Amino acid sequence: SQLMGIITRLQSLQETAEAANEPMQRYFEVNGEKICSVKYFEKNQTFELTVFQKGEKPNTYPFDNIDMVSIEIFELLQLE
Amino acid sequence: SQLMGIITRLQSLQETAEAANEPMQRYFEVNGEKICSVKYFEKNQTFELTVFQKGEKPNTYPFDNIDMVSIEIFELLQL
Repeated sequence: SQLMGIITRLQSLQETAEAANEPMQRYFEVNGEKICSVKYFEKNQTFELTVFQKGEKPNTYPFDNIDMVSIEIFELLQLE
Repeated sequence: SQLMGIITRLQSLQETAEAANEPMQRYFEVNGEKICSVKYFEKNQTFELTVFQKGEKPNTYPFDNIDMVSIEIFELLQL
């Protein structure tokens, strides 16, 4: 399912960030368009979600739980 | 599992490719030795696998499916 796929990607995202010992990020797009990007800071075990809006400065939201950031991303992609 | 790791690396290979509208590449190894290499073509939707053979030109093989190539890579590493 889509949700399964988002969680996997976020797990490998943190996994890759811990090894590189530096923040890492990726985008989630729907139909070729960037809807949001997530950055993992191993300065804890938190995710920072950035939500794009045309002509507007993007908004960021912190999350310390992978399941909760995944849900937010999912609902965000659902509204397309 | 080892296979899952190959899949997710390729998933991001493909995805970061469509983050700047340009191809992307990656190596897969066993004990520091490069076994094969992969490149993805966004404006194409294909994965190109390059397999290495000492003292010879490498063979490239196209794939339009991430699962197909992930499998091909896994079996190459298993050897």
